[PDB]
Amino acid sequence: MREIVHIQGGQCGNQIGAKFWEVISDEHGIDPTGTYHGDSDLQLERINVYYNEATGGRYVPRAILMDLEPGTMDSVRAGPFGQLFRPDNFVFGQTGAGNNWAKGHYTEGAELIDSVLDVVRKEAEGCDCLQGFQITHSLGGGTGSGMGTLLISKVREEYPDRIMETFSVVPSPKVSDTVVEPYNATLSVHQLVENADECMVIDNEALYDICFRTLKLTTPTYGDLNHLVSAAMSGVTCCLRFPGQLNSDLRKLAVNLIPFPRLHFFMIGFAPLTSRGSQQYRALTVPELTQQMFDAKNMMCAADPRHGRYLTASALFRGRMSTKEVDEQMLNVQNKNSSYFVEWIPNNIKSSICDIPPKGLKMAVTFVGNSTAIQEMFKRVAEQFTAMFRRKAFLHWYTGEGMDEMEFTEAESNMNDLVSEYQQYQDATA
Amino acid sequence: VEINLFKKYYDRGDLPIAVNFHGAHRKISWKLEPELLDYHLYLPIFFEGLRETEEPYKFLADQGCEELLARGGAKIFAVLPQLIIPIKKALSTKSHPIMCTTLKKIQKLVTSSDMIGEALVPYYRQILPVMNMFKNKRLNIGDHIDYSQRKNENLSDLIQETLEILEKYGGEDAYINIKYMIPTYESC
Amino acid sequence: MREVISIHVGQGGIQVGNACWELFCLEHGIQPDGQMPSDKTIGGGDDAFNTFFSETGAGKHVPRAVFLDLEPTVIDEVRTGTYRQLFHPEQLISGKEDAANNFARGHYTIGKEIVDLCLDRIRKLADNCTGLQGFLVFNSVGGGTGSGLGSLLLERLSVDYGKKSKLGFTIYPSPQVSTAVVEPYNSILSTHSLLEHTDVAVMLDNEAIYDICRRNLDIERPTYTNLNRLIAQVISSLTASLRFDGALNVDITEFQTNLVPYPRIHFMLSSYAPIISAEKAYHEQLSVAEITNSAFEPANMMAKCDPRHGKYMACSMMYRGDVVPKDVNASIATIKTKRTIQFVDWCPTGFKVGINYQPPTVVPGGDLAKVMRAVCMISNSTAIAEVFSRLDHKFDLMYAKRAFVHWYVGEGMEEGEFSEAREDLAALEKDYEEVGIET
Amino acid sequence: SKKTILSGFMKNNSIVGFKECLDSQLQLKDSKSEYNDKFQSKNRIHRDTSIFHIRNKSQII
Amino acid sequence: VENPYENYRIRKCTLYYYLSDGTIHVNEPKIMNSGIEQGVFIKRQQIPKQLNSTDYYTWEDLNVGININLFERVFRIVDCDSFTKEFFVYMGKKMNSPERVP
Ligand SMILES: Nc1nc2c(ncn2[C@@H]2O[C@H](COP(=O)(O)OP(=O)(O)OP(=O)(O)O)[C@@H](O)[C@H]2O)c(=O)[nH]1
Ligand SMILES: Nc1nc2c(ncn2[C@@H]2O[C@H](COP(=O)(O)OP(=O)(O)O)[C@@H](O)[C@H]2O)c(=O)[nH]1
Ligand SMILES: [Mg+2]
Repeated sequence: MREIVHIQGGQCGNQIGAKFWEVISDEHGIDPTGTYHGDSDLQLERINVYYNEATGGRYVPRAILMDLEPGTMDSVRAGPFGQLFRPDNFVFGQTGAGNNWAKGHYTEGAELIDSVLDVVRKEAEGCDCLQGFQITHSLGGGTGSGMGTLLISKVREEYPDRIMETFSVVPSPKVSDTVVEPYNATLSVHQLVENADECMVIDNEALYDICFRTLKLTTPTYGDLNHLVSAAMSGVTCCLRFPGQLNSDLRKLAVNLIPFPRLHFFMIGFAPLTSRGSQQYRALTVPELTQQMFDAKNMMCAADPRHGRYLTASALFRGRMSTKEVDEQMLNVQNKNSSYFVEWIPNNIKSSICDIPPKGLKMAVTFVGNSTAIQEMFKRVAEQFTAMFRRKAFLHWYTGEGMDEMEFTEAESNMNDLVSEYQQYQDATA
Repeated sequence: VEINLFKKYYDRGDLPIAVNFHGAHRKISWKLEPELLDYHLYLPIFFEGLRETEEPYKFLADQGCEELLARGGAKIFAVLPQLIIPIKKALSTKSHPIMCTTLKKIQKLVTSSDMIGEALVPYYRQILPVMNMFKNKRLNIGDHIDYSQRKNENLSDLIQETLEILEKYGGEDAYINIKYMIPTYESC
Repeated sequence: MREVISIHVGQGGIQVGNACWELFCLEHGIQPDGQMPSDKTIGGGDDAFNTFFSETGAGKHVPRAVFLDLEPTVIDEVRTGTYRQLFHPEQLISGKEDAANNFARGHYTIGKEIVDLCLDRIRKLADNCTGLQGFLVFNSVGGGTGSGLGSLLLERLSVDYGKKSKLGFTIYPSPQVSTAVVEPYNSILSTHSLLEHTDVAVMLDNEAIYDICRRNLDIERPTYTNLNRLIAQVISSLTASLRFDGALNVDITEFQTNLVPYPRIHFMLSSYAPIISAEKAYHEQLSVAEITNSAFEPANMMAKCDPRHGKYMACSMMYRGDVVPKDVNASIATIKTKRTIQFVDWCPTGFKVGINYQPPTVVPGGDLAKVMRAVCMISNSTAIAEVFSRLDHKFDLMYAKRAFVHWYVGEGMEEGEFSEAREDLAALEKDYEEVGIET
Repeated sequence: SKKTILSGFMKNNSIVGFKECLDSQLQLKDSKSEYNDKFQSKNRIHRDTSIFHIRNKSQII
Repeated sequence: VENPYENYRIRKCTLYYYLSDGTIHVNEPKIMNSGIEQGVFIKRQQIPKQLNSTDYYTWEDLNVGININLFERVFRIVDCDSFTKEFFVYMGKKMNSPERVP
């Protein structure tokens, strides 16, 4: 009951899941073979949320892996915990999107996306009571940008009343990995806002800043950064799998964080995060956890949190801890920064408590705050986009696949609309 | 753009209009009769002129854009797609005097010819947003009577009547879309 | 022949509802499984368990409650724990999808699919009873499903049964410490439901109960567990007059006839004392005179409102223990003397006094210690206008710009619905000041 | 033989700072959730009346 | 479970060990007419002795006839390639007698 399916795409998105399941599998005690070897009786109270059942007793994540090139698709299985997936769910083409959005949204993806929706429909119809879907796609890559975005548009068209979630990584300016990054970003938001119920941004820049300062590990690796995004994945649905004082389903977080329909962009963080050595010393208590929760450096997005003002915030504490110390602390952080909290929404902090602590820590906190500061991220992406477009550079590729130059102008206007009106509520007062 | 598209176009010598005013205040006598002109190539150019704030381009753009839709007949519907992106910039100038100029022009557009508003509903997400900027900002004087009603300078008053016109001719679907942009609106 | 049927709706209701039965279960001699111990019959007399229970001929007993909720995790926990055997397996109705704090969801959209079943279970318990006096409903207004399903039941019950009295122990949000972010909205809408369908409802806002724990219990890390227990005694304090002996008895239908001056004003804020731990409860005499003052001490009000700011209409305050009537007479007279607690000009005598003998019992592993004398106060004060006002103002700020309106109008509730609720609180606010003026 | 063993297949596919948190913080019983510590403790008709107040300064935590 | 014809299967798989960087790799070659999506089994990496540990294999640990632990799946390395024997004899650790795979 109220279970969720998962479908992931793109090498960035596919790699994200290849670590998320490993992390999620550990919590319930599901070993790679799929045979039960758990420890706590509570480990299996609510396995239906993420796991189906199969004859013979081996479990299979409700994952539909999609990518337009077979090179990576044949890689995720071979990794650790890589064979929990039903290979029947796999779907892929034979050519490769080539970071060409039009290729991944009009020509190729349209050809293969008929099959992909088929497996999704079968998985969705199999659940007892459907709740929503969650995506893990990267906006810097074509197939994820185009094929990833197109799937949401259709999927919302079959299940208009169910919730949705998307994990996206936008390209920060200090580090660049795709020369065509600016183009696919502007078109992507043009379609994610109109249909996605919830979407949150995580930037490569933030990972590198967070990794090099607190953890201070000298040699980060793609395995490392994927871990932080792993904990955040599980930071939003903990109450769906274990008993808690204040359960807050995925829908519940939706109602309390979106004041108006067109603003559904969130930025996340995690804690505690202690250096490798200094863990034996820190004092893990509500006062200590709270301060590291709202710090600028911990946040996962390049936007400086103080450059804007918090429209709303969410907090889901983990494990056993007195509510009073939780309740009192939230109010305290709502006056020591009285200016940064918009003044026409009184009592603008939400708190949830769960009683099953994540393995590896005696306590934990997951942060989800809708900070108006995100205007910085979209503004700069507009700056890079405009420069490359007035000279009509790199556009002949897209125009060759049935697309017209008019469509790009429409998309650009829409993005400026969201940025322009997003700050509207920043200056309005009572 | 570095220069308003209107100014460059006029100086060349291809606009068919001139001032030649001899009367009460001012008037415009078109070098050629209106019906012959093509609306596709000219109609959006004039709308680019609304943005102009240095004379004489301000008025000389204004008077026509009111005039074009008055005697259009039925050809206006062809140009509806072409009028979206220009006008979007017009409302973004944030200048108080302009919004008074363009808002009346847009309001009169819907009533110019029949079966046009139904076409304009899908483009609400472009023209509606800035309209929310100043909905609540209005004069609060009190009992003392207002001397300024003669010329429409009240931003709040001008806009409020604007939506009313949009929904009456918008059609059945008009109401739902209008709310999704500006929430405070109340059905009529 | 006197019985009452308890109703629990909303996660807060069940959790507090869970606590309310261990207190009632223990005080009557029923083990967790419900089988009366072969020996050690702690209960003198008879018919006591009949007040809230029903005999099955031999052995165990059945609580008279129906737990209603839409999200099963909280309900599912009770069916697994140590109290599995107690509740009837076909009355713990559970849904499938959480209301997600959307009031329209639990009143118009989803609630209609479970209200029918709950009422059906209600009829079965009503028929078994003989002299049904009234109902008790617990619910936390700081949530959607709690308000929604809670509002429907009171609306549904008032027409199905009629003049039968009803009671409700709501739990409103704190003035500044708040859990949800839409709590102001559901407060104004919810108060509409029970402003025209209920006889009496008490205020037990969370923030105050936090304070009562700190100043007396000597605990700096209270949790939601201890909060429920304190509310448990007040349930015990009021209801204990029906199932035990008394030198001056008070009935449930005796409270609704002496605490509510008019059809509108039926909100009262209560308090309890003494609340003293074990390490300190035995170094003071606990004379009856000193306990009553603590009842009217302004720091121990269980509702976040200072009575000194308003007028007093009537207090229906009970006693328990070895209290003799002679002691009370001086106390009430002595209290009247004080100069900082003034009464309205139109109620020269406004005290309703009750006495009961069986002392409160100390549940093991809790916080409260053992005592002889305690007094539970359920008093209506003119100052309650503050809580309604403050919650009313919070409504205005968010509603001035139609923020969060789009998550309700899409759930079947007409847009004009919200406005009408404001008039009632606005109408109610002027009401308190109306009666307040001295004649 | 200190840093010369470096290999691309070893550096990239070996997580550095995101392995299991060191011991002394894992001391928690996943099966024990609240509402289970006291409500489900068992309950008893007769309680153990014994109480004690050790003559040592209670530890502050 | 469901097999009418069969009740227990066998996958023929070989293990490679690199001496350059202590890396292990497992790939199961294609078995004709087997109707199974066969490819890379374990991507080339370093695998620990027990899941989520900080102890790593040293080539002196592998040998024929003994059980290796690899993601809780139990492997039975059975046969030795021609080039394997010499290195063991060169380094000086005993080698065990082979047997055919059932
Ligand atoms: N007194 C008391 N109140 C509680 C406790 N737990 C939650 N609450 C109240 O419950 C309110 C929030 O509502 P929920 O706990 O979500 O219950 P609900 O209103 O039915 O909403 P749902 O969770 O969807 O069922 C808070 O404002 C609290 O006042 C508790 O342990 N004790
Ligand atoms: N955090 C993280 N990001 C990655 C990793 N690998 C790739 N990416 C991101 O993925 C983007 C490129 O994705 P791409 O290959 O074009 O996606 P595709 O088009 O779906 O194949 C880059 O901008 C990276 O930021 C990784 O291991 N960790
Ligand atoms: Mg709930």
